[PDB]
Amino acid sequence: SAPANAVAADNATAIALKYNQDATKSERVAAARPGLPPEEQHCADCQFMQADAAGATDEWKGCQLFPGKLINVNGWCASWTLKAG
Ligand code: SF4
Repeated sequence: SAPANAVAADNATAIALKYNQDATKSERVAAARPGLPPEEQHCADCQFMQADAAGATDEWKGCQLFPGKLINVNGWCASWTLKAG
């Protein structure tokens, strides 16, 4: 079951960010962002990802651009940025 504080596909911010719970279904390939091949981009290795957010699970983390909510560790958004930190 997905947390109640999970980002909905129909969420304004989600639509603006072009975020999708399942990265294999995102347009990450067409976006082609620097860092690594799109085929390998997902929330899991994103700079903005935070296993800080409360209620975070193994499949669900917090996201700096999504305060108060949780994203799918296997999701993706047009804002992806290779994790260094
Ligand atoms: S910015 Fe990163 S962690 Fe947040 S939703 Fe987009 S890809 Fe996932």
